[PDB]
Amino acid sequence: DVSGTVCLSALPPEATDTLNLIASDGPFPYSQDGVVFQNRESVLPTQSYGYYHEYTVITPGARTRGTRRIITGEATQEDYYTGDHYATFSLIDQTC
Amino acid sequence: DVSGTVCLSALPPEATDTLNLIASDGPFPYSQDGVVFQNRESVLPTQSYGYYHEYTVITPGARTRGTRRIITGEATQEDYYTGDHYATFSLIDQTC
Repeated sequence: DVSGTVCLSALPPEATDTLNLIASDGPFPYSQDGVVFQNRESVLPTQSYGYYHEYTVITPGARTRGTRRIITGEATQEDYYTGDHYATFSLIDQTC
Repeated sequence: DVSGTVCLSALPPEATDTLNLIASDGPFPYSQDGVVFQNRESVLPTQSYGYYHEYTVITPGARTRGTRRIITGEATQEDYYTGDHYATFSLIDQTC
């Protein structure tokens, strides 16, 4: 289940950076940006393989790619945020 | 992010000195000159560890290394100036 909706203004600033890159189709910072997200634990609605893609939300100060990501679906504005390495997800509302 | 591009002629003259030292591979005035810049805060573009190196830009009259630095990237002509101790950066244009 999606844990609720979250305003874009409420997320770390880097979430806005990632969304802008998704909009332009990069170029992206990490080679893993844009890979298919398999939704193995069925946290997000069940879809055919390939429906979902994942992108890094940079965490300043981290030594790795970290745990923050944006998962996109095929619907318009269907963008989900996870700050906990896919445990929980929120749908992003870009109007607030 | 990078703030914009600045002509070398518009920076303190000590920046010109540091670039000249970088071109000749020293010798450098400070032992910290040439160490890897980790870009821990992700202000500059994400790159592999060792892509960036830091060099002192002398501040006239200072007893310490001060706050001015040039950060080199591995790409041709990729050099960044900071006058505020890595808070903000501008790309150096050596052609003007």
